[PDB]
Amino acid sequence: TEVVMENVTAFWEEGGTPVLKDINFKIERGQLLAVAGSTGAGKTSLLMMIMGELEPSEGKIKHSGRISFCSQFSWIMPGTIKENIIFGVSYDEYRYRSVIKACQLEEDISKFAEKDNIVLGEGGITLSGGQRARISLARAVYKDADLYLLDSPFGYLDVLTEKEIFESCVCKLMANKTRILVTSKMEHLKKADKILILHEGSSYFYGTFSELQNLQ
Ligand SMILES: Nc1ncnc2c1ncn2[C@H]1C[C@H](O)[C@@H](COP(=O)(O)OP(=O)(O)OP(=O)(O)O)O1
Ligand SMILES: [Mg+2]
Repeated sequence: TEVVMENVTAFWEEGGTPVLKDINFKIERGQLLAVAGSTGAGKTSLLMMIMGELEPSEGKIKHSGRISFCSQFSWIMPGTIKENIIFGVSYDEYRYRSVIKACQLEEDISKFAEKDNIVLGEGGITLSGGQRARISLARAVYKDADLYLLDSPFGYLDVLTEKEIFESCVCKLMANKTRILVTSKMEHLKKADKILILHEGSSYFYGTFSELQNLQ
């Protein structure tokens, strides 16, 4: 198993209400967990616990190895688009091209005379929200890691572009990788190995899409 939570309860503040309550799941190496639920349900907090920023008050957690985290808030640092995507990681042409293709950024980049050397975050180019999200996703996917934590990475994308990048990036390019994707979209839950739906800190549902089907 790559990630386990067993009976996990946690608090951001002593004597507050728990942000996560008796949470249980298991991800095997290479699987995809979809994490869903309304705003404030505790999804990002769950990722924060995996990254060691929040410790459990009850329960046990297992995870090992390097993490790559894609925030739900996309961000750019001053530098070229290539520098923003590799972001201090060693460069490989094939790997870089595979990521930007999977994130549909080849189309955007091809339109600039400077191509991958277009400068971001320095007042010149103003990127759309969807561009900034795809760049932030590409950065997280380019990093080599054992566990990918993708927190609602499809911000500002139309539903078809989201579907295409979910398939090309999360399902195909990252097929061998252990992935936790915070998402509410039906196809993402359907293709996930496991689904965890949170509501106000609690496990609303945990299982497979097919199991949820059989309750209807
Ligand atoms: N660093 C933090 N410190 C204190 N409280 C936090 C912190 N982060 C989140 N919270 C609080 C806010 C919320 O009351 C609760 C759950 O927040 P969070 O896990 O960010 O929800 P979420 O990620 O499911 O919502 P959203 O879909 O809007 O991103 O925890
Ligand atoms: Mg969040």
